[PDB]
Amino acid sequence: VNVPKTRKTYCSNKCKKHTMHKVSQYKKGKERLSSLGRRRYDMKQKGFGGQTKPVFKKKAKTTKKIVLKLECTKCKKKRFQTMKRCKTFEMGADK
Amino acid sequence: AKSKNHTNHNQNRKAHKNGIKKPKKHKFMSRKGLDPNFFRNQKYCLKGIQKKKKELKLKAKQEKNN
Amino acid sequence: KSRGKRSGTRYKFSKKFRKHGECTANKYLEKLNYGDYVDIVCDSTQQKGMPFNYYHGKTGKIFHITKRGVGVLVNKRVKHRIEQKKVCVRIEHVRKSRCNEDFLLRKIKNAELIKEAKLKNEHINIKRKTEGPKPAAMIKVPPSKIITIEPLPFY
RNA sequence: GGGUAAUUGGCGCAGUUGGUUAGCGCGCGGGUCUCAUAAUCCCGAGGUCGUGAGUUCGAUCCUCACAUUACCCA
RNA sequence: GAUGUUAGGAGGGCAAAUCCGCCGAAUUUAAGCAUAUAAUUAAGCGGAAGAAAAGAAAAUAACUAUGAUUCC
RNA sequence: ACGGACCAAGGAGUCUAGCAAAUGUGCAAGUGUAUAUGAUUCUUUAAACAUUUUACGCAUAAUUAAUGUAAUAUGUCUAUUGUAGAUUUGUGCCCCACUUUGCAUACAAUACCGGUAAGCAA
RNA sequence: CCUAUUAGCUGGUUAUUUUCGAAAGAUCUCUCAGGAUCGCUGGAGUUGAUUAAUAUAAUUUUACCAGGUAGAGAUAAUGAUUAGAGGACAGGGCCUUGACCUAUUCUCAAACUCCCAAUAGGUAAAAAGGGCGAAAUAACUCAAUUUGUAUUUCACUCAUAUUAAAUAAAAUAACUCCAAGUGGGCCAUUUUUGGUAAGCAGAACUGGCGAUGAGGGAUGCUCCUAACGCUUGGAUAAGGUGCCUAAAUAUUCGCUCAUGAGAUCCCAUAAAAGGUGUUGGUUCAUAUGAACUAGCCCUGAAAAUGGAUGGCGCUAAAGCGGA
RNA sequence: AUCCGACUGUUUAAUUAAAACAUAGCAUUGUGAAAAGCCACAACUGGUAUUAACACAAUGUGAUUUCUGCCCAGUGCUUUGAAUGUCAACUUGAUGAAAUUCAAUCAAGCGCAGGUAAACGGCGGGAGUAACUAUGACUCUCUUAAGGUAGCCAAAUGCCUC
RNA sequence: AGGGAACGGGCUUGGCAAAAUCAGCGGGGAAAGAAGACCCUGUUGAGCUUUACUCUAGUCUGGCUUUGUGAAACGACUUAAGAGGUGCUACUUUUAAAGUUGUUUUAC
RNA sequence: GCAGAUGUCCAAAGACAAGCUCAAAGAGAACAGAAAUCUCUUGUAGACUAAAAGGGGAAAAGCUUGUUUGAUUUCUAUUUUCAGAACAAGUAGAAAACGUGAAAGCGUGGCCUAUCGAUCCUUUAUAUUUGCAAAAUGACGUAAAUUACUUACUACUGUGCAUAUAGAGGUGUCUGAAAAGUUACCACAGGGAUAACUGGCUUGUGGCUGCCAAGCGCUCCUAGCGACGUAGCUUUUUGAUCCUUCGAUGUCGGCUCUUCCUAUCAUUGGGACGCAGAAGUCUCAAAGUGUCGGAUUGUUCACCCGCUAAUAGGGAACGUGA
RNA sequence: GACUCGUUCAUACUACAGUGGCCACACCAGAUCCCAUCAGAACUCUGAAGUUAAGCACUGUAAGGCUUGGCUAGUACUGAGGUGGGAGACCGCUCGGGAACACCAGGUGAUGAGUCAU
RNA sequence: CGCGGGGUGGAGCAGCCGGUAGCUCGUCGGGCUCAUAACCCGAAGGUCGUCGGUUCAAAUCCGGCCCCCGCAACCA
RNA sequence: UAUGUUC
Repeated sequence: VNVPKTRKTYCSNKCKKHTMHKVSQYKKGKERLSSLGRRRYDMKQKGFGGQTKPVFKKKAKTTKKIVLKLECTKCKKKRFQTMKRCKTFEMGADK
Repeated sequence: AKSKNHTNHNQNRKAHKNGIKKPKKHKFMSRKGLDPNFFRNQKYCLKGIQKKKKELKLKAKQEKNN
Repeated sequence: KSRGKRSGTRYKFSKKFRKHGECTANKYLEKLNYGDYVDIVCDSTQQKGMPFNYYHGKTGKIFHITKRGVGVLVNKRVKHRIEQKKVCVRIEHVRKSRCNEDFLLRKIKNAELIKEAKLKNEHINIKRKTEGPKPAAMIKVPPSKIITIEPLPFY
């Protein structure tokens, strides 16, 4: 799967026209320790009792859905556009 | 153990015990997702008709009650 | 195990012998109005607006008309009750039903019969006849064609 | 997913702003009769892309590419 | 500090329904089970009274403000 | 296939909490006097009776995570609009078709309230 | 002692009559001995009907739809498949071998189709409606402020005195609420998949058994008649009438002799192959010789306790096929 | 005469008395001491120990005779390390207004480098080949950490197999 | 014998069938024992084992505290000058031994 | 049950438009051949359309070219499965902004039928929407006034965190637990819903009996056989099933004892022969009588030694363990 | 006689022939321009010298195909009943429904709106 | 039977990771030697077990067969 | 003080 770096597409925020958009791939980002779920999990894990939450260990699928981050060049607002799952994904490869 | 997988036996007489019920077939149907720009105009038509009828009736009532 | 949209439609959704190709241009000219009866016949050459397998050959009233589609109310049997279903199809897959054409012709004919019957104050039976037993007929036949029949032997 | 190291000649290998350099491999000649020993050219995207910088494989960066530990509430 | 059959005194054990400290499960439920629940429970140890314990704000509130504790 | 040698006596959907539906009863936009108090009631009586002119629960208003906001709208003590529809009114004290009114309810349409979109936005 | 721990599992679960009356499918489920949910059921209540009509209908008729199963075909296509016949690229010695082409020919398909039933299925058959007009409304539509569309209001009137086809103990309806049990099924006819087959395993339709007795099939959960308050008469169904056993040793016409005759669906086994047994037919040869044909009978036809058309027995049937 | 166990001894009280256990003999391992080895205990403290390597503790094998082959690749166990990667708490530093967020390093362990099989254990396959036939001393080749050595056998161990 | 839950004492059709008793016997009563110990199921256990999941005594190691009194060496921080490239200014090396801290060794 | 397929692939293989027509065959053209390129004729698709199969497709849905990003944001009515819940995958539309075309139009991914995922948690985007419980934090910002606790008016207000909405990180047992074995020491609740043994249906397999006649039999199908085929019987083998028994029907063999069957081994009486005699073989009526001693093995089975007249085959819950 | 836009989508198609043309379609003459390619072949543009040779129209063929009817045939198959027959495989009867291939014969079109020419 | 691996020169084995099939021994030829070995030089030999399918392209990828090998065939 | 078979 190959998609180009830029795309003329409708902008759904702050500028209601078709504009140029920079296209990149969205990345998950680290889970911060100060998130409420993480704090609750750490407090629960403290003490005796062992592992207190499930740990998933099945791992059926081998790919991930590809999420494009679209950044409008005129009104600097970003958007998410999910694509079908694929094994190989390149951004702006040769035609 | 091995179980009976499937059968449609007795299902028809179960269905016919309370009869095959028919849809109620009401006179009016909701126009919620049907033909916008047409049913909106129909709303305008009804409003105009109601306004004319109501103003004529109000005129008659006022002139008859003095 | 396999229950896709078009499962089991190998022959139902196939074009007839020497009847392939898109619909005629005259099909797009037919008039549809709200509440009139319509036949759902799937045309495999047009893939969008294709009705589900069950509704091919069914009849229903129009409840919605769009620019190239139509919504039709079809009764479908679901175990212990009939229930209404709103199927949305393109106009290629729908056709003006003749289920009531005899009714409309009867309506106009009976109207113009009753008009003159009341004009001449003659009382007329207007209902359909379901004709049964024939009267006695005093029929002539010359003896040149009263041929006698015998059961045939075996060969 | 974190940290570290590595992949530049066919093999192996270290080297970084005024730089591609080598032992083995290739080829013949040669050698004291045949093994064992010197010699020349052939062998390199300095893994990949981009970036900084009169003056870089070189400086930074990201992509996959391997080996160690260590991490697992999707 | 010791030592004293110096003088005068106290503690010890029983009993527990209510009461005050400690210690401390699992059965069970989750239709499995490990956090959780059972339960700050049962069992175990100690300590009081006709009641005990708590109690005269390092308290609430945010109001036009209340005013130790306990209980309904 | 399992239980039953015989007889007598005992022997198993109950009690409490909480919710709803159904039905009966009382009152009704209110309903229930909670705990508690008083009273020539004090065998019964541990029940009966009572409650100096915004306690509390549920209901009377919804919607939103939420700051919050909150139901025609002052032309009018008419009380949104249709199609059916009970009852009523007259004409052809008892048959029927036209009139009159239009309960409950059903199917829709309209407004208006809260939230979200969209447009505008001092 | 916590503790009467828990148990989707086994056992038990206490008066009468009356009325109504199931499911053993389906969806999800760490689900397959369970549960929730739908369906089937009861009770309660309202709205209706009570106006031989409307709603309504496991029914038909009329009109109009949709289908590719049975069948058919192999020369219509695809996929197979046996043979020759005729005729202008290859091989050898004008000849042969073939290939190829043409017209034929034998035979096939659940995953083939030019064609295509029967059965099954759908829609419609008028009054809250239709038809025909005028006037209003709209921000819709159109080239159209008067094109069209829709709505509204006025008109006229479209069988009803048999009812816009027939028939209908059709309102015993419709709807709402609460809730039980059930969610192991099995059998028969017909169709059908796997299997050598099975009282095997898995499906479809309807009817049953289950949940249900009664008469018959000697006997029998499912076959036939027929479903059930307590009685008196009558007459029958299925099936029987020699005795068991109520009723014919009835009548009438044929067939059959069995040294293992035969004798009521399910049903309680019988085949290929034979007979110069006898009874009818058919086609050939001058009342003769053949070849066939099909009724009953016979051979084929062997199993273990003693033995079963149910028993006795039955042959001028009490057997077989009729009337 | 064969098998097993060397023997004396012991055992599944109430279905197994044996070839099972023990045994002497043999071998291996840990430990130089109250900061040791092995073990007990909640703590305090203790057993061995009134002990001291000819000892105590932990294993395997199982008299004598004759022997006890190869493999440290794997898994264990174990030995050295400022060359060494990784890591926790802590600490230090940077930034911030602070919480925080970032970095940095002399632990053990693992990893790296060795040792160890009387530790757990493991210990190959195709072809061709000798004046009859047969077999294959011999040869070629694939391959392992090593390819089952000395012995022994249809054994209480061999299916085929009577 | 039949059919039946496919092996009856009972049912159907037959054979038959005549009181009470004594002693043996082991064909049958699918005889008795006894909620099959084999097998399967149960979201019922238990014993045992491991490189199952999650933990834990013990054990090894580090940090803080206990923890006092001295010395030396090294390191780091702070501070003044030199040198390199270098846009009144910014980074790197060295020189002092100047004040502060940490570590390693050693003494009581 | 049968033949398969899926967990993908595609900035084009998506969108629009235009032009063109494909597979194959025949004939012809230096190298040049069965195939290399070119020309003509025929060519209903016999090509191609990402993949399995089935539908669809010829001025196209195929090939080529041009321009593009509609593979976009938001919301309905709904279809499939179905409880008429969800996800998912679709259909018809509406509000924006676009692409393409001259335009009518077409485009909300792939010509259609498959290609996928809840709660909680995390993550990143959007917001003139909110909160962090007595308050403030842009900012004394803008206008007036004095030595102050002055007065009016400002959509835009600290870090961190939490919320709303939208995607994504995944549960393939795919309506979604974080999970290795062994018990021959075993326990309990049950199950004939379910195996191991009898019995029952079936008879592939085992055993037995027929029909035909190519051949064998020196010649001669049938004295005796009988291939290629084909019809049955039996329940003495083993299977198949799971109908009855799991609140228990004592599971091999032998010994002992009785009875039964006949598909007769011997004995009786017969028929045929490829029958001289002798011996034997095939066969009929016949179950009255009898069918043995031993070595090895737990055996059944088997195999030898030996006698015999013959040492036949079977059943009785694989007859028979109070 | 003809043309444009259609409808039906083979009675309309296919092959081989014959006939026909004044405006009519068309073949045809050219490439300056818009446009287009390797190629004015096509497409596009500008024309009117020539021709019915072709396209087109009409007709023909014991033509193929298509179509309609007959016949196959009350055959095949099939709904309902049967204490019907048969050992079974299968096959009748009663109340009903009813094909297909092949073969034979006829046919080879019809038509809406508008327009041109005479 | 359930699998889950392999068939390539005469032998044993690579490429077998789609396009250009390698090494050793073997065989042939010539040298060296009186001769034979060893040695030196230079060649040749693979139809990739078989039949289909995908692909521009298959010995390679996908199936179906023919052999080879290795496990499994347990509770009564 | 490389190795270097046989007839």
